[PDB]
Amino acid sequence: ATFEIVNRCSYTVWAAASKGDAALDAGGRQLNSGESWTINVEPGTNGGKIWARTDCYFDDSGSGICKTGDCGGLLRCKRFGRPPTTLAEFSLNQYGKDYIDISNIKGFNVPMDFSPTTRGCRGVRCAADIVGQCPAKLKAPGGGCNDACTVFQTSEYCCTTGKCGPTEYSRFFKRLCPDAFSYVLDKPTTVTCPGSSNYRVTFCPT
Repeated sequence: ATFEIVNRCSYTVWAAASKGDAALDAGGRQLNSGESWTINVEPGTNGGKIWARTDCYFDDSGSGICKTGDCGGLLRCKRFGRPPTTLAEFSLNQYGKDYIDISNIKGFNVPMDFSPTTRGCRGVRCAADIVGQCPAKLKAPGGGCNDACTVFQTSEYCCTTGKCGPTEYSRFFKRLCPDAFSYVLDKPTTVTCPGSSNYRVTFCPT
């Protein structure tokens, strides 16, 4: 499957793509404002994520640091990134269907649209100014708006027992972005697309 990753933000982002134990495609790249990066993701990929990283410094070897979404100091991510990260999540060719969503479970850094470029399903977006409106206790110094599990590490926020409810913090994310997951047991906002669809992820869609 083809994903085109487009940076419409006015600032540089460093896109990342991983399935947690391996890179997808090259795993990461710098995107200046307006640049597009096209990746190929193997059919059958389960548990893939794409995200943006901000305020990164990398040396010639591709080693460095980012203020949001750092994936162990690497330009080319093999593992998932450090919160806060708005996430585009997908599982492809799962019994004939692809499943896509946007999640705020690991916080929010950059607004995002995640849409098919082929026919037969809808896209999803979270484009509100979550960073500007972020509750004081969830604001990340480096930038972004952390989820409450990251900040407080309680069973209730992290849904450790598999039983948890919405919280004042989850409802903040949900009010601003209803079509994104706000906590682990949120009513699913997953979209079902035809198997082998192609997609575009746009940072700063609006």
